[PDB]
Amino acid sequence: QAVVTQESALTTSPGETVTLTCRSSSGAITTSHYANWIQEKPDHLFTGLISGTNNRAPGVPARFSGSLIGDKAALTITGAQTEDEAIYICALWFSNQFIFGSGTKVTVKSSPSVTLFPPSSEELETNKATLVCTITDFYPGVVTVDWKVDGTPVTQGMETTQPSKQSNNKYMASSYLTLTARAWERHSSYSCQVTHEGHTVEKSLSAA
Amino acid sequence: EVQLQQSGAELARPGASVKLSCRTSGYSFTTYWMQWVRQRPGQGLEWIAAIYPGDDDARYTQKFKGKATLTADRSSSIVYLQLNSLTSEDSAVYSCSRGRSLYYTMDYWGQGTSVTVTTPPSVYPLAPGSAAQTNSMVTLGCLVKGYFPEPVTVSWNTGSLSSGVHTFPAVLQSDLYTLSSSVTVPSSTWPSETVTCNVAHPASSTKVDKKIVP
Ligand SMILES: C[C@]12CC[C@@H]3c4ccc(O)cc4/C(=N/OCC(=O)O)C[C@H]3[C@@H]1CC[C@@H]2O
Repeated sequence: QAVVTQESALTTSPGETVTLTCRSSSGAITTSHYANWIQEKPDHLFTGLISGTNNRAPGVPARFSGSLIGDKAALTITGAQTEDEAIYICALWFSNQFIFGSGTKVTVKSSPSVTLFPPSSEELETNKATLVCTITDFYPGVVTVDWKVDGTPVTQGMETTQPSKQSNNKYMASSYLTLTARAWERHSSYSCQVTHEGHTVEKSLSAA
Repeated sequence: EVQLQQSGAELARPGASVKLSCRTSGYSFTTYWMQWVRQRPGQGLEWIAAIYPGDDDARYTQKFKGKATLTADRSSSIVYLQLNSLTSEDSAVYSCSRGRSLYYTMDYWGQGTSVTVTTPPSVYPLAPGSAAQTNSMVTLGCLVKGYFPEPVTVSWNTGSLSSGVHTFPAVLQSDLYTLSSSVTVPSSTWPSETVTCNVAHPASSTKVDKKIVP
């Protein structure tokens, strides 16, 4: 096989122009390697950008350009967008199969919306009680959730996810407070508290 | 208006063999190529095989020439990729794309189907409180607790409710996953209209539709 290489990652800014190279371990990349660049977004969302070394596909912002620059095949992004943040995979033809690059990952402030949900009747019946706190619409993707019961902070029984980039180019996450039907009724209120970029947001619900 | 939709997650024992499928809509099934790529746990895409539907010309590579067969059903616009004698090695996400020629190819793809080489979930409806019903938009939810392994497929109203849907990342706690999915609708829409979340756990042949009531 002919290993294809790319740049691990690239931090860019809006408006700018970035160039991604694609170097082949077999030697000089030519028009016969029918270089193809593919854009990959969260959740295995692949999209065609350039094929046949330099042909833009239908629905591709002209800011995207493919061309052979030296022994390499490169992708040029003239006019960065926040949405243009993704993983760029180039693929070179090697007679009878495409060989892909491990991918170049390019990088390019919203308060989170908190949503609490009380235990499900059905779940309570099982003497269990799961408090759900679904956090959304935030960027940068970096928050700190804390739970409070009767204004007092609780450490045990709390499970919080990892931020996940959403199609709207914003992060989301979820936190769980595992309690017993007992504990759930034994208190006056539960507060899901999120701290993001300097300020705090908190919601509460009362077993009452 | 082009879309290639693939089948669902697949859990298989070693030595067995799965049957994946990519169906096309929006173009000449027969005058277009169909390739399959796969992505192992973090190992870049690997080329597998390709097939030309309207001329049953399937081309493989050394690597997959043995465990990979590929058929087309020109009468349903579906392409079956079958893998034989499964190994942990094969655990990956198989996707599918189309192509006209070496100059124009791999523009559109499928969401890809995950293959893994078990305990079903408990689904609980989540009715909105004062911190979910918020004036014009009310948001219902579904707690998909203690299932294994990943993934679960959560849908709302059999897919009719496509916008405002938010499935959050699962969390692991004692070899058991638990996730939550929410959907937002106009406060007039519910309880008025029915809202049901359809959870599916391929790994355990389990499917649960839970009506979310007030
Ligand atoms: C990459 C591709 C799928 C794989 C096809 C293949 C696969 C194996 C091989 O040995 C040769 C070829 C080609 N050899 O000759 C061409 C033919 O005779 O038409 C055409 C390629 C196709 C071009 C469009 C599609 O995306």
